[PDB]
Amino acid sequence: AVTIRTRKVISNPLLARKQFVVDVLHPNRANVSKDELREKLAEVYKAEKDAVSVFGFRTQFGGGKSVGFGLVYNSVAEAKKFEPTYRLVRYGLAEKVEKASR
Amino acid sequence: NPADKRRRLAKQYLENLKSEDEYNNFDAGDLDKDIIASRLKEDVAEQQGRVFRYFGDKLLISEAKQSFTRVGENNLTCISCFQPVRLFAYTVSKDLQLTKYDITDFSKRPKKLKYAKGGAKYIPTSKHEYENTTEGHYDEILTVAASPDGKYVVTGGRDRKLIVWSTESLSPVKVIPTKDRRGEVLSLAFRKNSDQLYASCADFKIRTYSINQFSQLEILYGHHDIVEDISALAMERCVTVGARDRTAMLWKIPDETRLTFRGGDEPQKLLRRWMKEPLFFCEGSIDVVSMVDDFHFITGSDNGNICLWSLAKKKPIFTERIAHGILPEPSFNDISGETDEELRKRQLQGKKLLQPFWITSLYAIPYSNVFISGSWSGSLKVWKISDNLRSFELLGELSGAKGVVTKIQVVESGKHGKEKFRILASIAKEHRLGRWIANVSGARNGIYSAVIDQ
Amino acid sequence: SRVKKRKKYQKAQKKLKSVRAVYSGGQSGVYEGEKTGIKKGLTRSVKFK
Amino acid sequence: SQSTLRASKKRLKHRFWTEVYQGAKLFYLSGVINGRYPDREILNLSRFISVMKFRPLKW
Amino acid sequence: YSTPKRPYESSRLDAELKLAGEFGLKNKKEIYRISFQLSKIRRAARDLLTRDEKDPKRLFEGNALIRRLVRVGVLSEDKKKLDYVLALKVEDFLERRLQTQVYKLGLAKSVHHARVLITQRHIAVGKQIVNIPSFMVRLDSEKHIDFAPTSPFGGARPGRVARRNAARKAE
Amino acid sequence: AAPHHWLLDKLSGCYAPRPSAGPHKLRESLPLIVFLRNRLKYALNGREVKAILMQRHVKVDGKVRTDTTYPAGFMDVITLDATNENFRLVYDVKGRFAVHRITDEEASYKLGKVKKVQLGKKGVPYVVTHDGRTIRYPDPNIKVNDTVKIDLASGKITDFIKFDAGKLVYVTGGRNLGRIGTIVHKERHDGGFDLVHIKDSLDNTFVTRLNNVFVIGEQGKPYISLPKG
RNA sequence: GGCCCAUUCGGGUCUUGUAAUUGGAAUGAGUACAAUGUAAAUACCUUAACGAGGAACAAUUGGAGGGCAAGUCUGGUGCCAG
RNA sequence: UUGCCGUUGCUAUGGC
Repeated sequence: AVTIRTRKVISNPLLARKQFVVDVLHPNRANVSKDELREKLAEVYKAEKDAVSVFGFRTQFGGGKSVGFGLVYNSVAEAKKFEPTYRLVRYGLAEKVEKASR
Repeated sequence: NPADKRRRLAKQYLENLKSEDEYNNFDAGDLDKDIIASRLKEDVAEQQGRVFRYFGDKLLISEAKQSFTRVGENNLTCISCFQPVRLFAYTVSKDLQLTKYDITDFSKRPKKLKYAKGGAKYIPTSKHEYENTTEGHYDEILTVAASPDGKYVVTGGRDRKLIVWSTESLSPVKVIPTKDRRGEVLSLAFRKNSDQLYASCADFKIRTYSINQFSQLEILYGHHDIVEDISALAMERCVTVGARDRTAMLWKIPDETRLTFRGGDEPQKLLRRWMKEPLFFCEGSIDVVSMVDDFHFITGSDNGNICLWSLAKKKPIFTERIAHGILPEPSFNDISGETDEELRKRQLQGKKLLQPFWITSLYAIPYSNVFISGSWSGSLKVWKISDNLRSFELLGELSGAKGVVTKIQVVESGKHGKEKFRILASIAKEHRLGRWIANVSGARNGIYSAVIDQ
Repeated sequence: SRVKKRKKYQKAQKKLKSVRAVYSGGQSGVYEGEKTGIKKGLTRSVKFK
Repeated sequence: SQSTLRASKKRLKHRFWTEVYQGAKLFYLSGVINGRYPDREILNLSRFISVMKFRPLKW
Repeated sequence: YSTPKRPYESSRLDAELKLAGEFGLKNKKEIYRISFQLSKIRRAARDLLTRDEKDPKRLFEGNALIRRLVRVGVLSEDKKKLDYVLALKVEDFLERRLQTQVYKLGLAKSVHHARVLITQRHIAVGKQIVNIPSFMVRLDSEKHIDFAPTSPFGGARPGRVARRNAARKAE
Repeated sequence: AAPHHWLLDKLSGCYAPRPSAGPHKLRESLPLIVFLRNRLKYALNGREVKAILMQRHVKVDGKVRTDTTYPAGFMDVITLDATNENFRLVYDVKGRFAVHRITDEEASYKLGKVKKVQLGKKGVPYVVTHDGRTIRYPDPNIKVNDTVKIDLASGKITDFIKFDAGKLVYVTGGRNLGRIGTIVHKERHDGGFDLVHIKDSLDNTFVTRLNNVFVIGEQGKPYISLPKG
């Protein structure tokens, strides 16, 4: 059973966003399991599962803890506006390939 | 003078480091971080709460309604209580039984509701340290802890298990073993208004759990003897005390760092301090804690000390040397075996082998001005801490509790200026860890409740 | 390289029982006797100058 | 396993160096692409063939 | 590290024989490394003695040196004098390593059993599994050397030999 | 590659953002990317500070001015629409840009040092300031180094602060950069080290230039609010 | 029976050996699920599955000394010396 | 008011 801890929750009205640091705790598990972590984050906060996102995962030595960077949006459309395209390729729906020449 | 030169050179050093009040006094980085402080959320859990309940001299002391409800369980060990924002209490014994009480009928003795008794039936069929997932206690339940929300009680003892029982039925919902051979739990404390438990296990270890997720958060290491007591408040700090290493540590649990506080009273300098014009001495083992607020706490020792410690001083702020008396010396008909009283008196060596009572229970009411100490002197003591927070002082005594006090905690009633509390104290005739206790002087295994007023 | 020094130290401390007399740990059980002989002619003590 | 690619690379280079002079050229060709080898690799292979400085034999 | 002056005299060879056999060392490089940095330590403490009382260097670097030597654990709490740093020597330093300490605490039956426990990761001081044998445990990490909870000598699930024998005996 | 005024942490990058041209100089301003991204941290990178600049939250000096490297110099009131953010940024005592938070009736104006008064063309009196607000028609008694108060809805001067002996002055320049206290001394030389001198906690003395100092109010009553500690 | 000293005779000492049998535990190199990381990929970190008896899953380098044949060569005062 | 047992109160105590 994974365990979740949010810390230092601030609000960004300019980016319509709420951001925090994510202490993810998995004793006798491998690692963070980021999609399941987005599920757990989207249910501890409000619904917006295609508007919650995590990117900066570092597991400490020997496992157990990992610190990530969590940012949760309202309004999935403006989340699609404000998130970068590589994270949208990683998690959500966007896929535009670069033209392979030279 | 070498220490004078050390102090002088350290002062010059700090002056030089400063080298490398006006009308304008504003610093850009400080005010930017204060803008981020105005931007952030969650001013809820992390209150550095000071002492906001100044009521020590206010309430009455000497005429409490003291009911010592004796129960038929050998050597009660712990007491857990609960208040929402009807009140239940919990006791547990060395006879492997948990017992639920109702306590909310305030003017009278508590009411038994439900047993939950483990026994020899719950010994595991493996003797293997990770299939310890049975549903009951087979050895020596040492501590209970009620949830701050009241869905669960969680208990554990020398069978190295944490069994979490439901409140409404006293049923084991989940079993979490501590996965090693010496992993006996000795103290449990929820952080206040939460679902997070801090257990202190004799592996020099502190385990943390989230109870409603059935998960373990963090194991944190660092004491040097068994972590005999634990204490927590609404902050994610914690305060533990290991027994014989004579240090109390407090843990930033997310950072996994600590502040250590050693003791350090010596009878040489103490008897010289009295010699400038006396039966007091060094320290055995720091035993019990309770975090009074988020800047101070208090420790109960093995030589009867009660000490008051701040968050900003390694050495303690205040001591109180003898807090429950010195024990009655062993009789001349039970020391020597000679015939004459002169030689049987010579076998007492005067005052050299008088040992003090050791405080085996201490409870600070959270953020309040008053704490309660208990041992087998027969009389609980009530002390209030002065409003400048650099001393405490004995208010009164509660003399209706014959036996060892294995647990003290209080139950609140009344509003902001008019209040009444019932002090529960588990009374046994045997210390909560080993036996060690002779001269059982009229003790009974009961619950000493007192109703204090105003 | 580790097992070689484990087994040339065991050889060395078996040779040390030959040159000196090594304190083995005192009297084990009942004092049975000297088990190897007593020489009344040999004196293994260091004379001065 | 690029790890085992590098390991077997080094082992083949050393075993080849015990059979030819110590400091002969072992060349590494990648996978075949469209019927023949990558022309970058064949270009600098021909660069290795172009400077070889032959020494006269006896028979 | 650095090699000694006369590296092949018979006293030095019997010295290294006794040290490597009594502490389970693999070669001479363990002794030479720990003795090289001990040489730096007490070559510094010699100069701290050759300067006088109430010298600033002597006062501050002397109590700094003896306090971090006490916290490494080679020097006891009561001898807070600077000549004990000169009396210090090499096996006082390699009694502090984790192989020696695992054997002395009795989690292993010899120093070689301790070395293979450490390199097979059954030993964790504090939180982390330590896996190199020459670790130099400190006076606060002296009492949390225990079996790792990820290991069958702790309380964990038994290893591949035990479970394969159990499966084949179940067949 | 950075200046000292920006309060810029060294563990940031390699290329430092040159501000673009604008009202103030390069050496006495901070752009919006070093303002929003890495000082009060409304962004995390250049992409999203360009995103909120395209969204147009910024309202510096009452106009939007959507640009990354827009050189906000002295006391340009940065206005942000969400959470009614009104920021007047001044100098602290050790050279950086202390960004004080103010309210709406204070961000409804700014002040500016007058640089020169001209009979430019066609009989029109004329005034410039450090953001270059060429506003029409002040009184004839506008000397150099006095202080106009800009309207910030239109552009007109609303109030005027005369530079003389006994006025509350702000020093931006040289080795006195960012001090307040304005009275130990007055000394006007004839070409250099000419000034009004500024006190300290023990009322110490200081030397600067005329152009490196400019007035903000009176002895106890500036209508600018100032941060404290 | 091993070991130690000593130019010699000899002396000192003591649980020591053996390609003897045998037992269950341990895991690491390797083989590999992944997830994390990252524009992407590698690598680090975390990590289920398999992985040892010649544990052949087969580390070297250099030194000291022998001993053997229906063998070969040389010398010469048998059977010897080299 | 309890594992027994005694005084019990018509509730408090004290021996294992």
